[PDB]
Amino acid sequence: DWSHMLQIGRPLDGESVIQRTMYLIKTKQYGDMVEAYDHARYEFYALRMQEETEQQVALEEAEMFG
Amino acid sequence: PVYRLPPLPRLKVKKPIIRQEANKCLVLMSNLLQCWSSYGHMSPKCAGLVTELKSCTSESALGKSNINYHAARLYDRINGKPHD
Amino acid sequence: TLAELLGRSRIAQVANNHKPLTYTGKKFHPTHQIIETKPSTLYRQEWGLKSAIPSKIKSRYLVYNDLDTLERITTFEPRGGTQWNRLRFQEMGVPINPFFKKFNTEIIGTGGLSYSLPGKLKNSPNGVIQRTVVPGRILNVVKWLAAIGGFVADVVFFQSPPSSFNSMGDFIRMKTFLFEILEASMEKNGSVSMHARLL
Amino acid sequence: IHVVPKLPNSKALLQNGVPNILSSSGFKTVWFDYQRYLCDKLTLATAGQSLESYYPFHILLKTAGNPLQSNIFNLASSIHNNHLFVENILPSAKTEPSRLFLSKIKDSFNGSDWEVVKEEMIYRAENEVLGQGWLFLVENNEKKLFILTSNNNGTPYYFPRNQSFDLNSAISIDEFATLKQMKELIGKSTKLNGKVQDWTMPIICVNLWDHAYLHDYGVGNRSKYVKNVLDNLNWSVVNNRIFS
Amino acid sequence: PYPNLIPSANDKPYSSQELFLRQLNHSMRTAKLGATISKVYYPHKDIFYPPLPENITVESLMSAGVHLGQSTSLWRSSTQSYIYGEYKGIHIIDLNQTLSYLKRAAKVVEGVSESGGIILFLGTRQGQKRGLEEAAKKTHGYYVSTRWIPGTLTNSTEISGIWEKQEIDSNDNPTERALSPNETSKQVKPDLLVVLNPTENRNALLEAIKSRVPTIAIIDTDSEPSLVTYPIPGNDDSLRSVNFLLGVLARAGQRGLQNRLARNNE
Amino acid sequence: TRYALEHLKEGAPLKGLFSIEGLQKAWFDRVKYLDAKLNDCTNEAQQKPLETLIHENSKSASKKHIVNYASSLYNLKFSMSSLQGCIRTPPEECPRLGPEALLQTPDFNRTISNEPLTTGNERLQAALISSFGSLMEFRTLLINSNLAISGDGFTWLVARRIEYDKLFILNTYNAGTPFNFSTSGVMNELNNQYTNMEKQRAKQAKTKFIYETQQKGFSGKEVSYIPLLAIDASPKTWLTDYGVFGKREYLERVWDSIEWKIVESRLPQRT
Amino acid sequence: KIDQSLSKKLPKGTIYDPFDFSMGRIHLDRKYQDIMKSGANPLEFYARPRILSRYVTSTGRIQHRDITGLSAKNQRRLSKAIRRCQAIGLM
Ligand SMILES: [Mg+2]
Repeated sequence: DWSHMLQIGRPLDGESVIQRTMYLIKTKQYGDMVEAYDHARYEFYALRMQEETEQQVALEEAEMFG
Repeated sequence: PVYRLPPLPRLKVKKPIIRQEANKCLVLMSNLLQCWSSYGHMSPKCAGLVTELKSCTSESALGKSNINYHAARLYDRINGKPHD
Repeated sequence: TLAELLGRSRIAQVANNHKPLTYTGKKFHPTHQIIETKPSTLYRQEWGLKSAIPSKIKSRYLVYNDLDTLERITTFEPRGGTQWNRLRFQEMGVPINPFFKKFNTEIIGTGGLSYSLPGKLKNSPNGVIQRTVVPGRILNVVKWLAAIGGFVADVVFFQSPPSSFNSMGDFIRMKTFLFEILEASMEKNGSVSMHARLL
Repeated sequence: IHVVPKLPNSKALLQNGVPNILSSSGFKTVWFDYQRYLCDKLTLATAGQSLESYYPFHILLKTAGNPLQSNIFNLASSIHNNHLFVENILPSAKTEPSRLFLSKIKDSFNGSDWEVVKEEMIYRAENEVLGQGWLFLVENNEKKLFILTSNNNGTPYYFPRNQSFDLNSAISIDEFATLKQMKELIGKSTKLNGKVQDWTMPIICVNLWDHAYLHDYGVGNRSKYVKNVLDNLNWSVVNNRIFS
Repeated sequence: PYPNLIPSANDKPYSSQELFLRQLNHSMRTAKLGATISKVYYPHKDIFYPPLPENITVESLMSAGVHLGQSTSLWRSSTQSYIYGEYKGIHIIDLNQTLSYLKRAAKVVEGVSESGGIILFLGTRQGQKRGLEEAAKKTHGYYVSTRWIPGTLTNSTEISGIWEKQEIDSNDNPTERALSPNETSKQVKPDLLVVLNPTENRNALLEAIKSRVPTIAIIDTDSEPSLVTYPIPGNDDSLRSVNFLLGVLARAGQRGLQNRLARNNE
Repeated sequence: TRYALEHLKEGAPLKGLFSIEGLQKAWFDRVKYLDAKLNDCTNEAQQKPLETLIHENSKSASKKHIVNYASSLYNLKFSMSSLQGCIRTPPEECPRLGPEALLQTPDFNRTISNEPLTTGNERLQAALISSFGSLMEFRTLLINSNLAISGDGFTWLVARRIEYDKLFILNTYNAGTPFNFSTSGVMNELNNQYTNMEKQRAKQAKTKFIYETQQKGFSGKEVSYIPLLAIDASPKTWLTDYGVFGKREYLERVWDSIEWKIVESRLPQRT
Repeated sequence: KIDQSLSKKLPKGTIYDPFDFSMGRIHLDRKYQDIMKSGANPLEFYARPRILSRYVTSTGRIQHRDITGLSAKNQRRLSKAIRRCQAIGLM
């Protein structure tokens, strides 16, 4: 279900961004290709920032605990 | 631009050229000769180099191309001939 | 239908790329997608491509242009280097906003290299990491440039170069040094200009 | 897609949970909610990679030596350890401790009997594991048992990732010495990955994470939960885990 | 279980072999704890757990890469009808036609095996030996993967006449009856020949044509469909697709063999 | 005692963030247990404040439990002090978030709520824009940092060293200390002391250059941090009410529950 | 010291791999070592001896299309312009 970018059994990649763009246009939540592409891009940025923070914090915790 | 050869009987280099490496003894000899040419024979400056030569040639004075094979093996695959 | 599935197939997911695989010009960012295969599929030469990759290849990463060609070869290269550079950047910790709120082709901010945010510092058992130190190699006798963790940077000195530099000359790259990354910025063309200091 | 393993007697465990340790609501938190959470996070982290094809134990063994994917390791570790924990508290596959395990505890712990060893493990868990953690009884290559504790998500198998020392606070100089010899052991290996051999295996596993006990036992009284876990273990699994 | 193994004394530490057995016991019990892997492709299963012909979908064929045809520059125009289109410089094979042809060929293999005929699996590319051997073993058939000797069928006396032959019952049970020299020297001809790489096995196809041996093959975009009795449009250069199709055919043959044995045991 | 705060009451809620049971277990039971342990380990902690205890009792393995429980209590108090509650619906009434929460995407890059400047906290928001780009970035970074904490820990806003030169965001784990001068140089100290022992009974020099560098600073070798805000990543606060999958809901409600006037009170002037 | 041709210089800001610090990289770089290609009319450059001289040898021989790399159209116009320049007294 492409109401959200992350799918179980799938990685988080650019193809997810294009798939969300097509889902947005199909449901006509947004009209133009550029708008849906930008919205999916910003969701992608948020998710990737969250993953980067998890990785950094996990490494820091590992060094914190010996 | 790209040039496409016709269907050829073979794909072979007439004279494959191999990179034989010049013997270490020969180049050391040349360096010693240039040393004695500039500083002089039995000069104090480059006498150390002589020692190296005395070792390098002590045991012995002086101490392969597969292009045709691979070309013949691969020609049928890469020639790009039309089907039949 | 078959067309829809082919449109959503992973081979279709790889964007059309036709740049020269062997490139001798300046390299600022990745130009080919890295294709990864699991060890089990590597054992059987299955990479998800049209044809089986030769068994000579032992690496699990490659970058490719054509699924098939007139010469009946897959146009590929057994290289997966660039990811490591990206990952190595994550080890440096230096942060680099367009990621916050007709088609334009400019590189948007950092084009996937780093999605970190500037305002954070690293805690360590010794204590707060004030300044990040990474090892690198000074390349030439010139400012001076250093290969540090997959990227070339210009090193900002502190008084005079160590005499080791003058003694070694052009063999300088043989010896490792420890640098502190002063700053990281991204130029418009995609180059990552980092300034570091030789400790 | 990593999926929550099916458990025997799942309907009964939903109805009541593990007897004399957890209620039904607590067992939902520890397993049905936390294991699903961990598995979903691992699937999101490892999907589209090689690691989707490997089990959590093989994932953590693979990923132990690489700093930047510790998160994956953590998830994998938990996904393994939690299941181990659950299996030693399942009602059944009363089970009795085996003669071999009793002999090993008697020989391993300087002649001490099993119950005072249980109390010692309670003391260790109360003392060193501040907050979230795991407790294990593990056997090394010398056929010797001993008690190990890991902070947050740590693994008994690989000693570099044991996470048995909390550096957020101070450390005893002996702990620093242990860390330094451990790092020397790691560095001695000629392998590029830096891997080292460790044949340690967990015979007993106890979940000290707040998901296990907080709802049933409160912020305090964790040692009460540990005692209840140790008293009413499923000894068939524990006996099987030991090799003879 | 593990004979000729000398355990160690309790005082001394584990031995290397004791450690190996200890870790094996751990692996078979506890190493697989934490999650169950689902919806993940494991190559070996394609050989050992092939699907039945009726359970095959277009999605399953596309996942195996069967649709990926040769480069458009190497097109054999006689294969026009099997092509769905071209995409990224290669021709795409129409997987519905592939499904129909594959079901037909699987029925052919099942019928031939159910009749007790000889089925020969010929494939001479690099890593095809495993699937060929497994298909032959589960269909009680025969296989060749090293090299097809020209004249194996048209010159059988000079090639295959020296190797030993065997009389068997309806249940494929050895009878151990002594064969006469004339019986041993007869040609034994395959009833069905399946070729994984028909482009590199023109000799086998021509021999089957001359000897009236019906043949199946995987017909890629650059292969001639009319050289075989039962073509299967699909990718022949990917080991996954070849193994998928071969496993389907082998399972059909195994089903035919099982039906034959069941009828003979009633 | 100083542990308990006036804006929390037994049997009364914190609107939006905790229920009655949630606040009870998170705060009152936790402080009861923590003060019991702290007073048991040392009776003298009653007289001295928590910060003085942390400073005096640090760097000693024997006196560890004192610093551990002092830091736990102090950080819990610091985290809860900035709270004010939020208008959003009570956590008790809302159905608990389930597995779908994992699949939902954050909006922390396209939204901003509870901005400090609207209440009138102009200087704090100005400084956050100055050092963290924008409040969108600050909120994203803080919540991502605290989300990533696997177990017990806190995410802190801090200021350098009373005047600050620059602001930063920190993480502390299982009763860590936000300020740095208590623990700085401990590993180098033990390394030198261990080498002295080992010789009494060079990798050390190369590693010592890096050790000094990691904590070496400009205009001084010792660096200190003023705490300004703290969030709690521990399951104790949020597991009871929101559940396993509800940490993000907890953190967003916490963010809406921040009063920035208390944070400004902690703000140390300016360079 | 190391002769410059024997040393590989990584430019500033460029990524690299360990292979770059190798003689193989130098050999590969060696192996793979204007206006008239910009849509302009070479015939218009017939009273401009310098730009025409860019496309001739030291002796004044017009360079082959293999050397210039121009299109056949622009190659013909360049040859015509060079010959015209020769005829009119320029070049
Ligand atoms: Mg083919």
